[PDB]
Amino acid sequence: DIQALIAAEITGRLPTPDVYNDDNKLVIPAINTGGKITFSELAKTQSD
Amino acid sequence: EALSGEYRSLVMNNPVADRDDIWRNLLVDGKVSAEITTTLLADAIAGIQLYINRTIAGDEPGADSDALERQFFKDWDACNKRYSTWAGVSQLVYYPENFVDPTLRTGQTGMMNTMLEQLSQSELNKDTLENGFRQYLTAFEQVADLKVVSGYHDTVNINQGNTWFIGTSQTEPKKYYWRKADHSKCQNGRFAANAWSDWKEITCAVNPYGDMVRPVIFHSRLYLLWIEKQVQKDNTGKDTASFTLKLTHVKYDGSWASPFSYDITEKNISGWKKTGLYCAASQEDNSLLIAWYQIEKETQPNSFGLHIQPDMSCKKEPNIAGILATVTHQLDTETTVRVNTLLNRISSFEFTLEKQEGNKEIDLVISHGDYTVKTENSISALILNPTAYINITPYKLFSDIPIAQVKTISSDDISMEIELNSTKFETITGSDVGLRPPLYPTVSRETLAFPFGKLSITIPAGADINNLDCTIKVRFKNTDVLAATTTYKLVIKKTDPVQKVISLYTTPDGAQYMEWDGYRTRLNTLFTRQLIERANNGIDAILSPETQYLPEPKPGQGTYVTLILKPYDKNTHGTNRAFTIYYSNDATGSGKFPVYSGSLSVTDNTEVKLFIPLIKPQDTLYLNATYQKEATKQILLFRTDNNPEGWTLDKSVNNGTFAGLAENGVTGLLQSGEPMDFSGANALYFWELFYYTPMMVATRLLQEQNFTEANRWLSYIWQPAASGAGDWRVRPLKEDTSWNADPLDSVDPDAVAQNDPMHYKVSTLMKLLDLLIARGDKAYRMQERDTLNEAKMWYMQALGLLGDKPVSIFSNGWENPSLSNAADKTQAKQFHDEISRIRSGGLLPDVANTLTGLFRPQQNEKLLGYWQMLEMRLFNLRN
Amino acid sequence: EALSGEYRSLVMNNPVADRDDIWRNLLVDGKVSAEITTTLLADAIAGIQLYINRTIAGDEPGADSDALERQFFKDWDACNKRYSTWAGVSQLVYYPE
Amino acid sequence: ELFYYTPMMVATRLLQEQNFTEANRWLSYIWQPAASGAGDWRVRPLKED
Amino acid sequence: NFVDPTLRTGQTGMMNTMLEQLSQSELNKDTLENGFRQYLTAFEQVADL
Amino acid sequence: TPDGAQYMEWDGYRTRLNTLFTRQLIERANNGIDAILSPETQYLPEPK
Amino acid sequence: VTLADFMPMSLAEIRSQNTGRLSREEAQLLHRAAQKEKQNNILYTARMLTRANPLLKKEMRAEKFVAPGAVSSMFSPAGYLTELYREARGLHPKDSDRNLDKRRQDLAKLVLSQDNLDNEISALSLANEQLETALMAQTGKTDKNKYYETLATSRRSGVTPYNAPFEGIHNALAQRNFVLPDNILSNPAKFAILAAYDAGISPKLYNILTEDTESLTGSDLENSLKRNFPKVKIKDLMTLDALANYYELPAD
Amino acid sequence: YLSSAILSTSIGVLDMAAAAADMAPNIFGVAVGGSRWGGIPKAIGAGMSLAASATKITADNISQSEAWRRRRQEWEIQKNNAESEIRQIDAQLEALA
Amino acid sequence: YLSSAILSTSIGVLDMAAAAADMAPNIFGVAVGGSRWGGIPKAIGAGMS
Repeated sequence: DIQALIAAEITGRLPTPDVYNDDNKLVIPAINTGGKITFSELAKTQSD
Repeated sequence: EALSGEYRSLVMNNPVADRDDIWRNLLVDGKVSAEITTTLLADAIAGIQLYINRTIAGDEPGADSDALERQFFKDWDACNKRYSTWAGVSQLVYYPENFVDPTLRTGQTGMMNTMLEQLSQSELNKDTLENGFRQYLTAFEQVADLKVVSGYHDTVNINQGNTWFIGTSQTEPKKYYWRKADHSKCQNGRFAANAWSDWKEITCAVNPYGDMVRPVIFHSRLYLLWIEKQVQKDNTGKDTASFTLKLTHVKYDGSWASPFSYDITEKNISGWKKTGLYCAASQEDNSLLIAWYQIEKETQPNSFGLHIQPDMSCKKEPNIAGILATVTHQLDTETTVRVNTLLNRISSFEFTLEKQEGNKEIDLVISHGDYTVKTENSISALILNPTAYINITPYKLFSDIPIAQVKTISSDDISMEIELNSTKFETITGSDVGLRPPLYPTVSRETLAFPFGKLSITIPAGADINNLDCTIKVRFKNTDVLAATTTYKLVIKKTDPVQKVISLYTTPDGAQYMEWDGYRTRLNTLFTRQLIERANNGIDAILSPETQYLPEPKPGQGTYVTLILKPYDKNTHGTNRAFTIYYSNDATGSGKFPVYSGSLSVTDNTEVKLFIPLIKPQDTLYLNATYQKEATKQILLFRTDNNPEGWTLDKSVNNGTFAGLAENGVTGLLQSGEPMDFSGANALYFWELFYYTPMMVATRLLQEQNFTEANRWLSYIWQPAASGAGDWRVRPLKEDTSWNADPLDSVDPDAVAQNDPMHYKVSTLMKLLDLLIARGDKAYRMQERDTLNEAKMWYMQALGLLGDKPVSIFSNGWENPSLSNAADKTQAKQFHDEISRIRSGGLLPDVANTLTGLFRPQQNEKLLGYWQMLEMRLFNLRN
Repeated sequence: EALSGEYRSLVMNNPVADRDDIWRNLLVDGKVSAEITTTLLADAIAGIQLYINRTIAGDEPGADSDALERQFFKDWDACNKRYSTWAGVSQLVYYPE
Repeated sequence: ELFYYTPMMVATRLLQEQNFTEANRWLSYIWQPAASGAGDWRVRPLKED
Repeated sequence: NFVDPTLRTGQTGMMNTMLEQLSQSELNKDTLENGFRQYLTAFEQVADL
Repeated sequence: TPDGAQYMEWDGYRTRLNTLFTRQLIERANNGIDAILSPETQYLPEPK
Repeated sequence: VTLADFMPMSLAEIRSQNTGRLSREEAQLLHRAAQKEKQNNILYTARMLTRANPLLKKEMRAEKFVAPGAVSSMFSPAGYLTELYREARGLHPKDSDRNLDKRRQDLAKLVLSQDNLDNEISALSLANEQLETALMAQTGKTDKNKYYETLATSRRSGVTPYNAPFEGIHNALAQRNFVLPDNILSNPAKFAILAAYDAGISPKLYNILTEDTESLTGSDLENSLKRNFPKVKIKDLMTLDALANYYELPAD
Repeated sequence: YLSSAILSTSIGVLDMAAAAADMAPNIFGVAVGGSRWGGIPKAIGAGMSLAASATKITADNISQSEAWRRRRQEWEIQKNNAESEIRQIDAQLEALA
Repeated sequence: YLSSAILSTSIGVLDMAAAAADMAPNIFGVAVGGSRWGGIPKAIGAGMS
């Protein structure tokens, strides 16, 4: 059940409804070999 | 309905078409009601299945017949037609334990059959459970005591074909049995354990004289053959002795025919002493050459022959001392026993595949079915195969009736014209066959066949038979408009493969072995001479691992050698990680025999142990190795005395190292005895006795709910160890011993699990899980308090056995590929190519991402059933 | 549930542990419902039985192998594993009738 | 008998008792669908009436 | 409409005994092949006459 | 005939009595029912 | 490499490709070698995968194991469909009119996703989508509603003159058990058309059935046949099965 | 039945030893002879007939035990019938109360 | 039961080979003889049984 949350957050649309609202970054996990969860973040410029 | 009408009116351009033609043309049913719901993959599957059925039943003309003649479609209806049976068959390579039934197994011996018969009642108390095992053990002892009397090798090259053996029992009267050793499962002088058949009894009453029994394969059928001596008395006081040759064979139902008999006594075999008989089939003039000959130090001072036609009629061979003269390497002597092979052809035929082919559109290749030479003429059987595919220009292309060519009758179109030394003789098929292969089935790439009936081609005359008998060529011509010719050359030449001898021995301490070209194969086992003392302590002592480590005399004269080798170094081993180690005698240039092949390890010493036989009769022996780089230098192994285990460690001036072992570890040179073999000739009997019998009795007590005894019988196989891992009490499981080299030639789980006994480990643990869950359920239905605690105990034990539930990843590297990107041929070729590279150890892996290609391996749904059952029962217990 | 979480956080020093590890380490099941009633000797018995099973199946490493190779544990599954068959086997010397 | 009446008997005898995947195997000793239009009769006297 | 693949007039004793041995309910490949090997033994004998 | 065939020869015809099918079936029969019942078994030749 | 390319092929395919290069016995040896290598490779992978058995983890490449019913599982309907497609897409030549890809162009684009494998759709809706994507490709129009509007007046088959809107009206209206020509509120002078709509008859079907075909001759009859049978040839329609399939009525 | 089948297969040894003993001549003197040439084939046949008899005996044994197992299954069904009828009659008594 | 019936019919061969072997004289010397004249009818009967 926690894996369902993690999976729907990594591929689906979670957190509902929007994301990325943390100082123009984004941190999304990445699970592998069934026994770890690693992280990899995004960034952006000051457009608009 | 409206869309379908307009579809076939506009797109299909055939408004009168039925609406089912939309179904057949578009692979979707439109006449369904609005409630029939299916997934989308399932609809694609149903569509492609309908398509494959219609194209395999001919309703979709123009299919690739070559593709339809392919294993996937050949196994279409049986396996691949429905998802159910496709999945069930595909899982059988990976989870055979799901389908292994411990009671019913293919190739189950008659002993195990009769034991299962006697355990098939409901009252299995210790008395019946021990009587059954004592009876099984009596039968096992009898089939283990069999000593091989004589053999006969099927083909003429002793590296191919089968070797039939005749074994006798250590009783009185003797009972004769027969096996078969398939040499097509024999690399490096090492028979796969499944290259051997079961010992099967000869029910006829065979009462040989002086141990003269011979198997022989006459028209693919096993014949037995022995000489029977019977004491008589003349009318006068003199008391003679009459001899009879007896001959029988297996019928199709495995019974033995009533033996024919031929009176043999003619004034001379009565006079011999220590005679022996010979028997071999003939590739020319299908008959049986039988021959009894006198034995001395040398073979055959005198010998009488006999020929037998398939009507089983005597025809005395008048001059056989000349025929036995060529095969004297297969004949017995006063001290050796040699198996016979079939008779060589006097003249070996060879067919150059082509000289010229003419029109390079029709392949027009022939194939000489049978070929031989009679007393004066060479007969042959020929079949001719053209292409006859699409693009015969111009087109119509409506109908084929079976400016352009002949679409009509194809009479006398093909013809063979053999060219003799100076002459030629031209036969056309209009003179042979009334059957004509029609150009219809016009559908493309269908090839045809033109069979010729036993062309007794006359006549080779004025030619030296057979010294300069190489006829120039054999040429034929599919003469037709736009059609061609090809020609073949007949290269008959008299040959003589000499002294390829294959013999049987028996060491003074009991061991037998068949010694062929440069190897030795142990035939019998001395296990029963030592089991006899264990057997008085009971089943617990018969089935304990100390019984399975019992030693065995070494086959003949030779040494065991335990070669230890260094890990893979790219410099000394070349690029490929595989290695094969040879031995020789060695008159360097006398040929060396590959005695072991393997994949040399990385970051670890690999230890290969062998038995190097002494066949040459300072007994020299020279071991090599062969890598991708080059073949290393020999290593002398010799001895000074006649010690049987004495073979000099670290022989003379040579360095004593290949440069691949480069350590002080070579020796293993003592130990006149090796352990009992679980992948040799008698592998089946040992595996039955030590694994398949306890598993059968345990699964047979689990059913009928004898849990405290089912556990006792499983604890003959596996028993939990105080350390982490379990204690496997079956030797070939403890040291994973593959004993089925070719397991995918049949849809059976036991072959796979024999090829990889880790599946027998998993099957055993699954039976144990069954047992624990059943004890838990039994105690859980007696609903009182202490029994509920006991049930929770049994379930907790099963959980501890299973371990930790494997978490199922869903955020995985599985993208969502399209069907076309998932069904590529490059996708399968790359996968299998990398596997075949990493399997021959071409180099180390890439380091290590993908093992099974695009689709991931699945967890055993049976194990998940165990997990779920335990969680459910434990939930109900806790609540 | 709360006590078990805090137990493996503080005592076992392994907060990520499963709650069944408390069962295996403490020989008592906590996931039972509040209606499961047992006596106190019976709970001690079930605890020592779970302990002996786990140490005889190797899940409790470091056991005395010499002690495990002893008649009581050699006849473990057949006789001494359950009170039923221990009592029934012990009575057989005294009341064979 | 050997070439027609035996496979037909074994096929009708497996159809009864509902062994379909083997009844089909035994009928495919007689008739077998061809990639061309007409079926492939694998019994010679039927193939040539 | 009336041909019964099992019962036929003039059916040989060989075919009779094979149908006899296929008349049980468990027709696995083992019995189905043993029956045919036995039929084939009898057939071989009546063909060698 | 010397090669096995029998025949009853009456006024001006010959009727073959036996068959040599079993001398050739014996080799097909080792490959199994699938080889015994295949059409190649049914086209087997016969001496005249 | 070599023996890996001949694993999927059959003996006839091997014999048929490089007819000049491979002999008829070399081809058979190569086919046997390919099948044996395929079997050995499958055994190799299965043996390395059975080391990761949860029951044998106490005695120990455990890379990825997916749950049963996952679309990425090698035993799932997605793997079955991949096998079916790989083996079936090459049965007819690509130019042939029976080729699988050419007759179902949506298969090669089909994405093997868990949502495709799991989500239930109506089979009839899928049939209708399949027919629409072809009919609109023929007509050239991409709008669905504009296409049905052109479909509402056309007479190019015995089932075609149908209105999506009128059929909706009629069904919705007969679901109220409402009878049009029995309204107090109507034009009693329009009872004919009202009872026609009550029986359920498109306006175009009414225009069809009210023509005066009886006693209509000359080039006018030619006009009328070209109007009422625009796509079918009358002689090809003459037969009984054709009449039963054109009007979607039983032949008997 | 099991003891009978085992006795029936443990007699081929004796029947063949009898034939092997009969193969030796028993008439001596000016006329010698008396062996029984067909003794050994006859004894192999007699052993076959005993194996066939014991095979039918063990088949009857299995059939018997299976008949008893099907009997016990019928009995379990009947016991469940009556056991559920008890629950139904108790619910009926509660409705009456 | 099937294996039993097959064993019971696969023994006439042995029972007839025994009679054919018994047809040969076993008493030699000044008095010759010892054949069993009824061996073959008896063995045919035993095979029938």
